[PDB]
Amino acid sequence: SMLTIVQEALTFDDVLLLPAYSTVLPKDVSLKTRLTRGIYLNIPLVSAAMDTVTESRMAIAMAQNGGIGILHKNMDIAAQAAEVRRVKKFEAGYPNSCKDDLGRLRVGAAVGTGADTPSRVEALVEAGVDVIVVDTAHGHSAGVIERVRWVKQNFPQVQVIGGNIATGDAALALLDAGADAVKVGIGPGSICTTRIVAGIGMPQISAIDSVASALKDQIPLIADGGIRFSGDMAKAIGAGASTIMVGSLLAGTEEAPGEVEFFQGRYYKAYRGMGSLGAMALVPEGIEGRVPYKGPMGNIVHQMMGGLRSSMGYTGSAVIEDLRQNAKFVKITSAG
Amino acid sequence: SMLTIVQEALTFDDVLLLPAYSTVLPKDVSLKTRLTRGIYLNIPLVSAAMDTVTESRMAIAMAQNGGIGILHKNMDIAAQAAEVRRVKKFEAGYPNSCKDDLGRLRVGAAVGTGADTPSRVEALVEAGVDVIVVDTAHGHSAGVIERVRWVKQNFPQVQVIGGNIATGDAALALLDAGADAVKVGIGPGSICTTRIVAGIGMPQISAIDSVASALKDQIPLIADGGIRFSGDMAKAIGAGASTIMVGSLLAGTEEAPGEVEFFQGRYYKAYRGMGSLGAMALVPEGIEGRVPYKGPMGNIVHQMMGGLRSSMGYTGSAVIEDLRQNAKFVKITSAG
Amino acid sequence: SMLTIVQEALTFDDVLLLPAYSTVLPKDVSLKTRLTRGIYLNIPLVSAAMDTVTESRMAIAMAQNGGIGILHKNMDIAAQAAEVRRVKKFEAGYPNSCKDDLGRLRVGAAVGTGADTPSRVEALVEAGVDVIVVDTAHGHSAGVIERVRWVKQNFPQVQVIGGNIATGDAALALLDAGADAVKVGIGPGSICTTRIVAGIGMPQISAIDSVASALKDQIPLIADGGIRFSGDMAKAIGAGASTIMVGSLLAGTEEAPGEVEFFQGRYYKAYRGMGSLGAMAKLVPEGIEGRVPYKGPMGNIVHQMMGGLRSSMGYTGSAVIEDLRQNAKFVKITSAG
Amino acid sequence: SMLTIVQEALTFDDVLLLPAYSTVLPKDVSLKTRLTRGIYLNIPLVSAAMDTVTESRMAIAMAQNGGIGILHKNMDIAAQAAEVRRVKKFEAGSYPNSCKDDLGRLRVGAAVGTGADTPSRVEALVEAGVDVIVVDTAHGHSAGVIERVRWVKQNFPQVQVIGGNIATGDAALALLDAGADAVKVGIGPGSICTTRIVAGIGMPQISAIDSVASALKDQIPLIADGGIRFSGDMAKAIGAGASTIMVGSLLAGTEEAPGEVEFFQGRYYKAYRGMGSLGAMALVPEGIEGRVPYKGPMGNIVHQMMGGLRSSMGYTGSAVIEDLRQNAKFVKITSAG
Amino acid sequence: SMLTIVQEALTFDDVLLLPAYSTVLPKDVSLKTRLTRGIYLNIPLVSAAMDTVTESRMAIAMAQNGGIGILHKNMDIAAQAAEVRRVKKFEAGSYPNSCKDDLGRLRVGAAVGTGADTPSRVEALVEAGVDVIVVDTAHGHSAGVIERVRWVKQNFPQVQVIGGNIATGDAALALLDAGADAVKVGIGPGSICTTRIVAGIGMPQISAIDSVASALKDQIPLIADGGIRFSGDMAKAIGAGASTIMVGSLLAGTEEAPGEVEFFQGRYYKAYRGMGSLGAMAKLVPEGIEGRVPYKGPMGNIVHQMMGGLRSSMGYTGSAVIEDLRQNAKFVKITSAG
Ligand SMILES: C[C@H](Nc1ccc2ncc(CO)cc2c1)C(=O)Nc1ccc(Cl)c(N(C)C)c1
Ligand SMILES: C[C@H](Nc1ccc2ncc(CO)cc2c1)C(=O)Nc1ccc(Cl)c(N(C)C)c1
Ligand SMILES: C[C@H](Nc1ccc2ncc(CO)cc2c1)C(=O)Nc1ccc(Cl)c(N(C)C)c1
Ligand SMILES: C[C@H](Nc1ccc2ncc(CO)cc2c1)C(=O)Nc1ccc(Cl)c(N(C)C)c1
Ligand SMILES: C[C@H](Nc1ccc2ncc(CO)cc2c1)C(=O)Nc1ccc(Cl)c(N(C)C)c1
Ligand SMILES: O=c1[nH]cnc2c1ncn2[C@@H]1O[C@H](COP(=O)(O)O)[C@@H](O)[C@H]1O
Ligand SMILES: O=c1[nH]cnc2c1ncn2[C@@H]1O[C@H](COP(=O)(O)O)[C@@H](O)[C@H]1O
Ligand SMILES: O=c1[nH]cnc2c1ncn2[C@@H]1O[C@H](COP(=O)(O)O)[C@@H](O)[C@H]1O
Ligand SMILES: O=c1[nH]cnc2c1ncn2[C@@H]1O[C@H](COP(=O)(O)O)[C@@H](O)[C@H]1O
Ligand SMILES: O=c1[nH]cnc2c1ncn2[C@@H]1O[C@H](COP(=O)(O)O)[C@@H](O)[C@H]1O
Repeated sequence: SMLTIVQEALTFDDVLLLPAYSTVLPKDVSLKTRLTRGIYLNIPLVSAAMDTVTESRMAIAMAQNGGIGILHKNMDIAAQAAEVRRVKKFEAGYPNSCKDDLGRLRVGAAVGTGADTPSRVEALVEAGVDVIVVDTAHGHSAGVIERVRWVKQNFPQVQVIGGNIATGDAALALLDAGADAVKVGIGPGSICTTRIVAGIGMPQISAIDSVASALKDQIPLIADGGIRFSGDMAKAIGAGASTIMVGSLLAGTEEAPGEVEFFQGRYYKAYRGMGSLGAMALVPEGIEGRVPYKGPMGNIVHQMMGGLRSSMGYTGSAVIEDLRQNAKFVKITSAG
Repeated sequence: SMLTIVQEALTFDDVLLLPAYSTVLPKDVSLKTRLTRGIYLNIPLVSAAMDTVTESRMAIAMAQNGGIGILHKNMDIAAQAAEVRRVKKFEAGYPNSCKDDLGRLRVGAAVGTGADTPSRVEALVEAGVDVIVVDTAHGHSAGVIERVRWVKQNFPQVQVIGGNIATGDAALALLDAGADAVKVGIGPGSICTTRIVAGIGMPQISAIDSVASALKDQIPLIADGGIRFSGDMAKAIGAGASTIMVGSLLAGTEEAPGEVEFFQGRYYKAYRGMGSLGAMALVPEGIEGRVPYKGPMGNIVHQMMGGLRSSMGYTGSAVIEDLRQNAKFVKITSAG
Repeated sequence: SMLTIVQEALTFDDVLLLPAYSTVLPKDVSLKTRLTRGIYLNIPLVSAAMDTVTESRMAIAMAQNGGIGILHKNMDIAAQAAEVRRVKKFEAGYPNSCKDDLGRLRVGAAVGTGADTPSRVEALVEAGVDVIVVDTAHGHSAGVIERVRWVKQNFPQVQVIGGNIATGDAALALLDAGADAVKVGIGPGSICTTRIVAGIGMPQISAIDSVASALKDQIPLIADGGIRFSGDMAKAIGAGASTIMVGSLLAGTEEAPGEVEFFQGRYYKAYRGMGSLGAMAKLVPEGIEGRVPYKGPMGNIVHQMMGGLRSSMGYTGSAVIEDLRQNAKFVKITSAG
Repeated sequence: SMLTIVQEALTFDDVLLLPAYSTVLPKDVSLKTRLTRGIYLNIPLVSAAMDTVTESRMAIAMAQNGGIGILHKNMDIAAQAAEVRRVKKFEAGSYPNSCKDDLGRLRVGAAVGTGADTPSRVEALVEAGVDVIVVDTAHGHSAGVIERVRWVKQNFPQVQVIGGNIATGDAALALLDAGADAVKVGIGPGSICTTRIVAGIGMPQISAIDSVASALKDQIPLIADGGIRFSGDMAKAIGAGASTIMVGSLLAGTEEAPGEVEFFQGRYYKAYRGMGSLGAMALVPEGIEGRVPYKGPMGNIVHQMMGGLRSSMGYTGSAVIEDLRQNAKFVKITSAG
Repeated sequence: SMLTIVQEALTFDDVLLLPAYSTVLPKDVSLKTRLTRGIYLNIPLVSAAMDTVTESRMAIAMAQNGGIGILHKNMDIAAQAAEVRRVKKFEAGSYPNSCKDDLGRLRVGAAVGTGADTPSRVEALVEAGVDVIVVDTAHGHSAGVIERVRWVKQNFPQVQVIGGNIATGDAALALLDAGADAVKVGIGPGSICTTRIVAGIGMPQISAIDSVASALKDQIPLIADGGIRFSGDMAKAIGAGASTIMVGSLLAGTEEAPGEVEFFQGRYYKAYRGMGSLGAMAKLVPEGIEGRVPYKGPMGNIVHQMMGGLRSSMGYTGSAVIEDLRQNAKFVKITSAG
């Protein structure tokens, strides 16, 4: 009677996209989309700001495949600015490359809300960073809203992203602060334990829908966490996402940080949450594990974009915006 | 909210047929039905157009038991036309046999939308094929709609089927194109990975219902994919299907293509999706595996038809059309 | 849309009974109920008409504990009438015993719709059977409806049950035929494969509710099949059942037919569906053949199952079976609950 | 010490045959061998005398492929003699490797016990044209078996006689002395066998064959009965001293084997049970009752087994069965190997 | 090398009995044997002195089938003597194979320790009419057991005495010189036993029986105590040199065994625990586990299945009497593959 149930929230496995009239072949579809209101990517993939996913090596390949990588903040201001420079000064000895006005590969960097943030932001913009990601566990906070407002007023020459959020109210708050894009994701990550530890969360399909409906395409959103297959990406874009941030899928690849480990005859790479005991050294909100060796990241990216191309062919979507505006879904049961 | 949820789509496991007043015994029911608006079968079974399910041997046996087999297109025009001739020229040394006006066993053949289709269609009709199946992964496309219209206009002496579809709008499109029957099924196949790779699909009970409700019995529909038991067949017919296409159930049988393999003391036969890496040599949308040796196909067909007879006895359906028009269902939970 | 979905049907695991104001202790509740409009039992338990559950030995113990056993029809007319006689002529060398007007232990017998049915029915009534169970897989048939009408017209001195059913329309049909009780159950049995083979069924809580709502307490119903625990029995009675038929729970007990088998150090007894390949030896099987572990004397299982139903009546404030039947309140639970 | 350990007995998995100098290709080897001192087979395979393995159908297919079937005794004298006649009167509607008698009729064997109906059974089988009488019990080193084989040889010298089951050299000499034309070796190795657990009796098959063969000194052949899972076991058995191999498990589940195909959980199976199981007897049971997967025509399985044996003879440099029997060299392997 | 490896010790699963020439059918064999030098049983079966196996009910049933029951010591002197009286005063309201004394009363045995209450316990049990006193500890080759056995024989010559538990020939000779009428063999083979893990002490049962039997030279019989899972183990034990077999696990879970039936996860069970478990003791570290065995129903069924299997074994070896199997059995050693 007094319990407030806002809605029955839906995840990726709760829905399926419906096929519609199509005259487009998967090989002919355009994967071009917008990361912010000022930055466009050639593929809707964004590599996760994590110490086991993105560093300079991963950020180069992402951009080289038409996407973008967000360097993690679990490194000192000097280390992060040095990683930005490595991506910006990289020269090929890739026609679908994601580059700036000066023909340099695009890169992003993650920042907190704390005391070293003004020095961190200044050093990253100076190093030539394209986008600043003001990212915490709870983006619907004065700390994130006001830190986003600070970066837009003091550094208008750089694009700013606010995260993480899962409601329409949070999106309007960050829109008013001057965010160029919002990062959507509260509890969906594969290594995430936020739901068990805090009982806080919002299944990703309803999270994207809530944010996208409030924004009214004024700024794009990044669907962050919980992508296991190429089908999830199509559902995310269909629900309202402009891009998709992945961690698990890019972890274990050659380009990801960490050396290959030989455990029980097989090859693995470490994969851990940024809120895990190992990543922090608050009660932990993430796990530490090992993912199998996937080889060059290019293979995984091609296989994922291949699946999204087929989905766009099934929905009759020639461009990303066609899938975003015309997608029709069906709700499925546990049997389906 | 901006998210468009058309309906809560239902699969076979989501529903159960209700028993109704009955004066008919299972051994007395008529399994006679229509494959197309010109072809009638003695049983509602159709063998899948797959390189591990239907070739000349399987088509003969399907036709001998009162069903029909669709010859696969993973062979050259000359091989496919020779397979049509093998079934049409077959002479028994079977009172329920499915035969044409000339007393020859009935056969069907699958065609694509590619460049070799006019030469393939012409050679199959010349070889005496009863039905042409214009089938792709996405039948709600200009490619399938216009090819179905081409076959009907250029070869009116042959029956044409369009597939695969899962919506009422797709059915009306193929109906207006001149299809004699529609093939329903987007994502329910046992070897299918369309749902994981593309995030596209429609649970089979809701797919059949949507198609059947739009058609208004103007042309029949084949419920294609996802049949595991004889109960699924009864649910499919009750939902609106006239015939049922099966791959998994007929794979592993003596008549199915492929030699028996002796693995770990047991006997198996290969079973693979037509969108698998092995079948194509687009990102794969099917798996490759082994099914246990089932022996002569006749046994499996009799067990399946036996179960459908019991269901018609429970519903008080003397004829297939009684189950199609009078069936009443209940929705069941994950506990049921 | 043209698809006809009558309702979202519920099973035992879909619901939970709510506790209500209570002044009654579980040890003080009355388990007395009615099998038919003429037969009353001291406990709501009925043993299944199965060749691995009820024969003379099981019907005696069920009647001794307050219940009733239904003898199976997978035996000739002479064998079945002899089994009726064994129960009726049994003398103790049990205060809650279910007995007739002549002080003899009560017994039931299953009959089909086939050609031997008039000879079978006549021989069972002559042997002193209390209730005739006209039992097939599909009781909403002319075969069952007309046979129940034949038994009532030709043998009014005996009580008649019709089954199996799962809808209100089927219940009204058997009520108009003169059935004294209806047996509810289409697809909930533990050994049943009707749902996989025919795609036919009705989850038991919705089946009981549909039948009970149509009947309006004119004749009782036997909730037949799908009982795994004592909680299911309380849910069944709360949904509208007057009695409960069990097979799996009484299988494996000392009293059940079959000799104990020593497999891999443990002790088991056979348990099979009446539509299995082995039980039938035409129709495709609709039941499985298996082994249940040895449970020892049936008395232990009956006491545990009646103990659980007593606690439930204590939780609902139900002093008598009719209090649970008329006052029970439920909540629907998800797959998480 | 008082404990008498005769030897460390070896099974199939304890040994491996060594490859030796070879000039023979597997396709060129001769699989011809002797079943008895008077009967020769074209392949060293025998189908077990079991109610789920050999009846007339299996015996015809066995004979057609160059082997022989031993019809089971779990049927009356009239039915068993009718099964012998069915094999002897069989005419092809082509099998060049067919095992046939002097009159060009397919060869067949029949199992007999030591019971009271044995003289009537033996007389009726010889009259029906049986080629070999198998006096087979669980314990062939008994007065019952020894004297019955001696009775068959003295009263019916026109027929070949086999004695079994045995596992020692002393048992072989006893049966050789009574006039057996061949001995059957196997105490405890059967796949469905529980003799080892129930009686604590047994002898691993490689040591059982070796013990029997060493005592006989090729005077009469021996049949390696039980425990064959793969084509490699057959080569090890022949190398150890066997002239033929009896199989039950491998031929069970085939089209030709007795029993109808059963559809359990989507798959196809056939029954397979020990002759000392509760079901086969209706002594404490010494065998289990189970289901084997449907293998289709027996011909496929036989070709796979004879193919594997051909490769083995190619590896050993064995042109004829007798070359493998006399020249095979083995190595003992550990639990790691 | 300085490490002393006495032998490669063998268990039940390491050996198989060989079939030999036979003229006697399993239904015709004699299962009669001797428990002590003065007591004979009609079947070679003894129920274990455990609080979840043998109380008066199990002992009555054991004797009625021709065996004997050893009453446990995890009860006061008055209760144990009352259990002896219950078996001795039992009268049938038919069991032709019953194991009875000179006065036609069902035979019974009782377990005693080496503790301070032992003289009062022994005196009260003999007074109650006990047939055999079992001086049983975890280690029978101790001054405590040897001297207590010697005390019982000297002070109560009218009663039979058993000494246990032992696993060597030296131990057997020590108890033989003490005046034991029979020895109980079993160090570490118990199903609920953890002696091997806790102390690293043990001797596989086939070699334990062989070592004891070879030293004794049939002067006194031995009871194969512990590690019997099937009827085949019993035949191997007798063939190795045992006159009787003590079983705990096989008789636990039966109707006659102490404890009420428990309904866990739809099934019926009875408790079964080691006498050296935490629960049985309530300052030695535990040497046994506490568990549940499935409900087996009347003990008669289990006993008939075991004696049936042993009958077949004697019919395979050509053993008309127990002594034929004991003296003529031939074995083969098998590998992990066999
Ligand atoms: C330890 C935990 N770790 C992380 C780390 C990275 C994360 N990244 C994303 C998400 C979204 O599920 C959660 C995350 C939690 C974490 O930051 N908790 C956490 C919980 C509640 C609040 Cl209000 C805050 N504010 C930002 C101070 C932080
Ligand atoms: C590789 C995959 N393979 C298959 C093959 C056979 C199938 N057969 C049936 C179904 C039913 O979902 C799917 C199938 C997918 C496939 O064809 N994908 C696919 C995906 C989207 C589009 Cl728009 C198209 N159009 C026909 C060009 C094809
Ligand atoms: C083979 C099966 N076997 C059984 C046997 C006993 C049963 N007893 C109860 C139930 C309740 O689901 C089903 C049963 C099925 C069975 O009777 N099928 C069956 C199916 C449909 C109809 Cl219309 C009929 N009519 C009565 C002739 C019979
Ligand atoms: C019940 C058992 N069943 C079988 C049946 C077939 C067998 N066939 C082969 C083997 C060899 O392991 C054992 C078998 C046991 C069986 O015959 N026991 C059995 C045990 C010992 C003896 Cl002395 C005898 N004599 C012949 C009377 C019989
Ligand atoms: C706790 C343990 N419990 C038991 C109880 C009964 C047993 N019964 C048999 C066996 C055979 O290993 C071991 C047993 C251990 C036990 O008594 N240990 C134990 C260990 C070493 C010694 Cl020298 C002694 N002496 C008698 C004082 C006792
Ligand atoms: O420890 C953590 N707790 C919760 N979420 C985390 C943690 N570390 C990273 N994340 C989020 O999870 C995403 C990775 O999601 P995934 O692709 O499902 O592995 C990241 O991009 C973050 O938004
Ligand atoms: O690779 C594939 N991907 C998806 N669906 C497939 C593929 N190959 C065949 N199918 C469909 O799956 C059906 C077989 O369904 P099944 O009876 O559930 O095995 C075929 O008749 C096709 O409609
Ligand atoms: O083979 C069969 N198929 C379907 N239902 C069966 C079969 N045999 C018995 N039944 C039903 O299942 C009940 C037993 O239900 P249980 O208590 O869940 O084991 C019986 O009382 C019958 O109503
Ligand atoms: O119940 C039984 N107990 C023990 N051995 C058996 C039984 N029935 C048959 N056998 C033997 O086991 C053989 C079959 O061995 P398999 O090829 O390993 O299955 C038969 O030829 C018999 O010698
Ligand atoms: O806790 C214990 N530790 C070790 N052995 C025990 C314990 N309790 C009883 N035993 C022995 O184990 C035997 C039971 O053996 P079982 O038949 O294999 O269960 C008893 O007769 C004792 O000799």
